[PDB]
Amino acid sequence: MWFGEFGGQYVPETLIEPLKELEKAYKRFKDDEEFNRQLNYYLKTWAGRPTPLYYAKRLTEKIGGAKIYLKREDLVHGGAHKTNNAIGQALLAKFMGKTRLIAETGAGQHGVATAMAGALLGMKVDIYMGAEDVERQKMNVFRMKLLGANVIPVNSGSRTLKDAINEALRDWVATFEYTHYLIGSVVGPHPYPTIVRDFQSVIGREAKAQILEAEGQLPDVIVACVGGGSNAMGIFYPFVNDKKVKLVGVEAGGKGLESGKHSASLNAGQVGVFHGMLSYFLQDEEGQIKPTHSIAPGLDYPGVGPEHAYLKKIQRAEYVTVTDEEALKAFHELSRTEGIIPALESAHAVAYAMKLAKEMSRDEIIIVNLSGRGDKDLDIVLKVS
Amino acid sequence: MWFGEFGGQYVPETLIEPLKELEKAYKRFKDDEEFNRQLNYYLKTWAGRPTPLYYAKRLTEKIGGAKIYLKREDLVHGGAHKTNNAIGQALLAKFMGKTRLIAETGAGQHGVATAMAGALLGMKVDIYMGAEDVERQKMNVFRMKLLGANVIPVNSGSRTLKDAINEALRDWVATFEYTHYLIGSVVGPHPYPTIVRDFQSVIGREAKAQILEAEGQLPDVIVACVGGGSNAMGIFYPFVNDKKVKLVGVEAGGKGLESGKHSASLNAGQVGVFHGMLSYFLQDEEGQIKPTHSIAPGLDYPGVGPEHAYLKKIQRAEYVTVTDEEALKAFHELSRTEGIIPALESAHAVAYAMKLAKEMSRDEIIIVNLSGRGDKDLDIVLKVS
Amino acid sequence: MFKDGSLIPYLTAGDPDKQSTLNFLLALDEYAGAIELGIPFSDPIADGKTIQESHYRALKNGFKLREAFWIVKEFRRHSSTPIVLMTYYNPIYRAGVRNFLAEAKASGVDGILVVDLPVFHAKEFTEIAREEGIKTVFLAAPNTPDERLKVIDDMTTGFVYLVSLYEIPKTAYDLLRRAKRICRNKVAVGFGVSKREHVVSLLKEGANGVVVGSALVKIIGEKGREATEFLKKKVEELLGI
Amino acid sequence: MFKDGSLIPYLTAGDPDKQSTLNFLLALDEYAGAIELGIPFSDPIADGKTIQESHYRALKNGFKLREAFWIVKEFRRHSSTPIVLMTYYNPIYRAGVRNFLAEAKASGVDGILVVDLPVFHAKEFTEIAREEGIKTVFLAAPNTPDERLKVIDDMTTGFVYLVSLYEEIPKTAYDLLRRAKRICRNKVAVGFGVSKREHVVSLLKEGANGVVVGSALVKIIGEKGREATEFLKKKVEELLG
Ligand SMILES: *Cc1c(COP(=O)(O)O)cnc(C)c1O
Ligand SMILES: *Cc1c(COP(=O)(O)O)cnc(C)c1O
Repeated sequence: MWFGEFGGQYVPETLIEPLKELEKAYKRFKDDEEFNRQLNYYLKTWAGRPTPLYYAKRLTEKIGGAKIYLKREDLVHGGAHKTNNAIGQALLAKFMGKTRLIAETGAGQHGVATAMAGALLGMKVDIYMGAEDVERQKMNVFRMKLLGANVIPVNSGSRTLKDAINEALRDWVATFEYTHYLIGSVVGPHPYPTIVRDFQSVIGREAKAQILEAEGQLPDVIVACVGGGSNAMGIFYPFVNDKKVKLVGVEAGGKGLESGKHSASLNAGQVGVFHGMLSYFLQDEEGQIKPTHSIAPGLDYPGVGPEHAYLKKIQRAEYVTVTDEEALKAFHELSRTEGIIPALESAHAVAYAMKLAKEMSRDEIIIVNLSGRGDKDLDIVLKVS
Repeated sequence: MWFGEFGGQYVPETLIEPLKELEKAYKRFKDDEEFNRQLNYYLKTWAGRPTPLYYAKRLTEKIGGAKIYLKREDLVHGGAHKTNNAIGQALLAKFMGKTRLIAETGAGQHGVATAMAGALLGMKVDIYMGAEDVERQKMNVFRMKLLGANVIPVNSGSRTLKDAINEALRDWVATFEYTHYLIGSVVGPHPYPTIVRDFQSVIGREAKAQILEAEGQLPDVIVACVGGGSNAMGIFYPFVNDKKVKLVGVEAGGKGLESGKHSASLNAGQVGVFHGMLSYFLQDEEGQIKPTHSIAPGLDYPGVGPEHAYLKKIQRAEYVTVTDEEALKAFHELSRTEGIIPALESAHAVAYAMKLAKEMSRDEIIIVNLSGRGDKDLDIVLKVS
Repeated sequence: MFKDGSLIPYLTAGDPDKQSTLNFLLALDEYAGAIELGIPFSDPIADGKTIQESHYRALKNGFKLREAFWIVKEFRRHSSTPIVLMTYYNPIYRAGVRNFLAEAKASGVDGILVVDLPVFHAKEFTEIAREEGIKTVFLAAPNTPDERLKVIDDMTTGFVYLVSLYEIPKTAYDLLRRAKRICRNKVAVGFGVSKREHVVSLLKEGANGVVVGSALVKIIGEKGREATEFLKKKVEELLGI
Repeated sequence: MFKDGSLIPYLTAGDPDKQSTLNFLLALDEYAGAIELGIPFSDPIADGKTIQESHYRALKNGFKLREAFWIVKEFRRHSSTPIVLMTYYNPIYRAGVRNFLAEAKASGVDGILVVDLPVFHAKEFTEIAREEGIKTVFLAAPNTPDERLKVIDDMTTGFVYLVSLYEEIPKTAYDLLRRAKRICRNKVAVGFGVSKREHVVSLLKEGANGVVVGSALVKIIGEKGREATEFLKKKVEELLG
């Protein structure tokens, strides 16, 4: 279960059978002609793939640096790349003969994505969510219910995401025979980190073809934000063997790396073993998980995908950080300049790509992965600003 | 400027010059190769066109009637077909050498669409909105401001849409030299009713090609909701000469045609002359405009496009109505069954298409125009239901 | 159709009520050479805030088309001052061109102006208007080309009504200059007069008539039924008497 | 690594404090054939609510890894009862497999169970464990195939720990025990969530070499805090009859 020294399948024996079986299924369908035929079918007619590669003519000229292109994942049904992975695992679960999907959610984004896919494929969907978050996410909970899923509030412990995750796991161990556990990012034990990446590679593939069609050549840099790392891995992957192409991940710098109020796991964490994987985690002095922060919910995670740790190690990819203030600026800028309101997570990549573009020549090319639309963050922003 | 006996250019002399000039511009660019080249360029890379034609396999089987396809306009950048018209007129305004765009809005949908296009093409955008609506639309106003447009609250009169419209008109008459007035639907004086239709014909064109590719033949029926009638006209038009194809418009039946709480202008209004056009309006016993209602904001209009009046007249299209309750049911149904949350306006078409499908054979074909996503209506729904 | 140098008042029928309108008319009659009476419409187009609001007031208090004709007919029992009816096309369309024009003539109306009916679309209207004994009034704006100006004049049997795009704008005087230099008909100007100097300067520049509407309806909006006295005071100020 | 028919208590080190844990151990020692001591982790995985909460308590009160070893070492001054350390891999990884196992042995620890370290991934661990004089404890669940069961047994030098998928003991749990006894060479301890005397009896009767009691106890430690000592004995007493 490995990406260099990272990855693994570090979980209690009770989770081994379900995992082992998932590995088998993924192997037989990973390349099954019929499976992919359907996967592409839904991705196309339901999700809206492909997404366009947009040239921010006005923004690039305002900076006077390199050319800036945006992979518009903000246009997929649902408003975020998360939908790619949801459809994939839900379809796989269906082929496995499962009838129920379960997942947990904090902000509610993964919850909704899962709910939609379940509805599309006609599966029962139970979503675990900390009672704390249930209160905070009025509209997302309603959205999930509208989609036919039933959100199960967990009140044990801190009544937050962590408590919901455990409820989900317990559930799966007992019902894995007919229930699939839908992980939302390239994290967790094998085979998730890699399965999720595979279901997101479409992004990179499309972008490659697209940039060649527009510029007749591969890009100089590819910038994507990194929470768990699934949208970044999805667009990076297809370019991993194209040495010319520079890959840059942007983690949440929150209120400054020098303030403990961030989530830069790769840019400040130590390797460790949590959530079933050996990767980088923002740890305590005693090997305990530290609290994290970020204005962008999807970036607020103490860990990171094993595959990113591996890319950082072998130095195939460079990881940086951007502050809440910077991301917030990019949020407004993209809105006023290109008429596209980005998700706060994406705004981080936009922000870094902007300053990075300024230090390059007018003939260079940067592709930024706009992972989602910012409709979901209006309240967050409207409040602070 | 006429569609049969309907249409016209009924406006004060002060509006004639701006209108006459707009007619000229539209003529020289309507088919200018460069103009369309750019129009398609933005429609593709920025708006996300084309949109897919989705087959609601599960919904059609649940009904056991004809096959139901959905034109996913809910996926265009912005979440509604309105974006097609916004980009078109804004681009035309730019080619005309204008530098400012102005428009008025009630719910805020047209306001936002205009704001986005203006931002994309780099134009000043001033949006008129009744102070009443400004209070009611917290999030949309914020959206418009984020996009760089400045929303001008009007407090004169009832502080509603009507009062905002007059403010916009007065503005245009004085600044039309460098300012373009962006109308949101196939209504108003010539050349708007037809210009807007032209900028929405893409919907029908795409859908035609798409249904042929999927079924090898044209559809038996096309169903679309009708407020002003721009999304309906956009998908209808390309099929107007295909006699096999039945066209059906769905107006807001609100709380029942027998309760005065609706907006079925074509299914209950008398011809008259308002807002610069000769068409059907829900009139008073004394030829005055009556109050209208509908759970779907975009359907709450006392009038209707001249071209629809014309189609109704020559009986080329059939117009029906659906109640708030019915539309609301379709809203939930589509969500649970296909994993697609529709806009309340669209839900009307979905609702009628559903009952219409039941009375047809399993080999027949219905295409429903899903004009927009329902994210915007969660509060409305969440409240009542 | 009115004596040169005449001051022409404008009032919205039914603001605040049909009786009050008749009262205002009678009170101003002596200072006017002609009167413009407006028929309340639900959707005025770029009619100007002050006037636009009077329309809403009138309709809110339940105004009805016949009440307009009533005011005119009742006013006719005392005066013969020319009355020009100003309305949007819908009411006359909804009732039948000839039918409307007929009832108007019978009520004692002299001229009519259909605000939202283009010159090039009023061929049949001006035709029935003649046959019904109603004089036609068409308006022109600064942005109106000398070409249409002629056509407007050629169809006007009452008087051309000049209005400004919004101190009287330089643009408005230019309209008047061209108008006098092109029209055979008398020209009335509605440039938003508010002080004596305007009336004087405009007449001086060739305006056959000077319309005063906003200045008056603004008072009718502030004083309601009790506007009579204040209206006279204002009219007197404008006439310089 | 414990006498057959032994009752094995489970406690989370540092809940509510390092001292209290030592006290609870000493108080229960006489009824136990072996003791399982858990090292607090920030992210337990499907560890079960009652135990899961004890972890949070321990860490909230500022628990630290050395304090675990301290409790074991201090306990060794009075008893020799086998002590099995239960921890997640991170702490031992962060410190070095051999280094951790060494300190553990030195503190008086007899066996260890790494909760989140798969059997097929513990080859090197079991190897260094032997060389450091620490017995290995691996667990198996109802969903564990007879195939892996064997492999688990083949790597266990302490005893196989059977746990249930989720207070009548599940039929599924007994089936695991049945297969286990019928397949394993090692002694088998069961943690099926015993809460009443009948469970202990029935389980031993079915071939359970040892019966673990954790939830029933930590639940009390959660309700009585530092004052749990007496209630713990009373409960243990009930379970042994
Ligand atoms: C959740 C989210 C992310 C971050 O997660 P990754 O797994 O790192 O991709 C980024 N962008 C959007 C729009 C998201 O919703
Ligand atoms: C505004 C709106 C409508 C109604 O307007 P038309 O001009 O009749 O198309 C319909 N659907 C959606 C999604 C809308 O936003």
